[PDB]
Amino acid sequence: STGSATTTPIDSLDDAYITPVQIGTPAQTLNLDFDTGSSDLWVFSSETTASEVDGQTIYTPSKSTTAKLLSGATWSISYGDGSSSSGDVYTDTVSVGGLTVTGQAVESAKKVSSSFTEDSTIDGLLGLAFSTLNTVSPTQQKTFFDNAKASLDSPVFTADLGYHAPGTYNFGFIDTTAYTGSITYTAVSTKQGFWEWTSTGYAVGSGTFKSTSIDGIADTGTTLLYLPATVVSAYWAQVSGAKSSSSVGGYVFPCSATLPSFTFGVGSARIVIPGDYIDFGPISTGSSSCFGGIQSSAGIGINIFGDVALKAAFVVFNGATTPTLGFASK
Repeated sequence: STGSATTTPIDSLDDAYITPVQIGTPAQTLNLDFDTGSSDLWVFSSETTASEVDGQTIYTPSKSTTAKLLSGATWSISYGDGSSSSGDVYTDTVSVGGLTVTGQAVESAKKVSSSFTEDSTIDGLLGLAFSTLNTVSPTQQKTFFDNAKASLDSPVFTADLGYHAPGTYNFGFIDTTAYTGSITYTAVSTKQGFWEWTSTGYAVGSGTFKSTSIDGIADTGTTLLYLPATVVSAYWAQVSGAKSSSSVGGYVFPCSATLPSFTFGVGSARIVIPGDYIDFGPISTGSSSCFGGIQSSAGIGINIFGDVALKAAFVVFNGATTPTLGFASK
């Protein structure tokens, strides 16, 4: 089996992407944030504290003939941006782009933090990291990908995120028309539960590539590219007027500046992030100061290849016995 679904930016900055997911019988379609940096599938629901629901589409398990309450099970998650949610747990039929998993754990939010409430466009998350990170208690549950794996033509899914445009999540096959040149594959460590790998280095604009190991995770659920302070300083030093602002919380630059590209290494191959991808617009409405898309990971505790990086590539998440990541230009 396979599935193919279009993923769409939630706003003009590509702050996140949403993908339609069918839940229950008859189907209830919710727009979920596919997140390769977490492993919970959770949704706004009929159980969510009413005062914490503001425009989102909710899952109503009582209207689904296939919903089953997982007795006594609870979940609670915190994300790196300080967001959180929690609730109880159903299993139900879940389909993504034609691919159906029966008995998928669908985590129903009883509580969500304000950042989720205030974002009307995201109806929940669908985690695609390794199931070891799943927060259901007393017994951890499997991700959509884990459940689907054995049925898939090939045990893989791919992320093809768009720059200010829709893109695609495919399950079970590699679309050889979706990228240029070849895919370079690189080893993954699953020890922390993430799609963790080691980039082979970086370049700034037309500068010579610096060969250096950069451990990090491929995380579709993080907007920006977070890298060591040395690397990030080297990048912004090439942008006239750029500075790190503690007030704003990162590197800012004059909105009129020309941004250089940023290159990261995958084995002997290279992915080039165009300068335009690194512009996240005015720091506040009407400002001539713009917020940078490459920021320091210092304080996060891990480097994160988020959407700014991944949208410059066709990315294979290879879930074979020994997992790997593949990257191609496009």
